[PDB]
Amino acid sequence: SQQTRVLQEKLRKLKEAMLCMVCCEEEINSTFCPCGHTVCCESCAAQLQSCPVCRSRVEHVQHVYLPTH
Amino acid sequence: SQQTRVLQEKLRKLKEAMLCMVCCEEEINSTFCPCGHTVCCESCAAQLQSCPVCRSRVEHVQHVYLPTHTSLL
Ligand SMILES: C[C@H](CS(N)(=O)=O)c1ccccc1
Ligand SMILES: [Zn+2]
Ligand SMILES: [Zn+2]
Ligand SMILES: [Zn+2]
Ligand SMILES: [Zn+2]
Repeated sequence: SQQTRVLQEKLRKLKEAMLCMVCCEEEINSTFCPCGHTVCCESCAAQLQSCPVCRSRVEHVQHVYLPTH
Repeated sequence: SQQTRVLQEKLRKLKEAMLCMVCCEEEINSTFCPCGHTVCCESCAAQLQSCPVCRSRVEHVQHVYLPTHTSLL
């Protein structure tokens, strides 16, 4: 029904929001510290000096284990 | 249809996986360091000396800003 289409759209947008903002292919599993932006996969995060969201210096990258993984 | 019910169930399980594993009421927004388990809201994370998944000692809690986050706004 049209309701099935609405739910498919919500599921798709939620799943897309869990993907890396840089490569768009891998799941987000890394946090820039200390700002806390958790927007990249480990490969894209490893190469950044500053947070791509807030420009704060990245002191280190913390790997995150999320239940949604 | 039956597929509407299947999709509602998938959506519910995905939304539940984003809720704190301790209180079940607030969104996950905190990481236990150094283990990395990201399973609690900031209120439950502040009260745990050991990670509830792996029992590693919590040295500190890192707040996480996730693109999936939602609010009353
Ligand atoms: C305990 C889980 C959360 S999870 N999968 O550990 O992150 C849960 C929370 C709220 C309702 C149902 C189930
Ligand atoms: Zn990436
Ligand atoms: Zn940042
Ligand atoms: Zn909680
Ligand atoms: Zn842990």
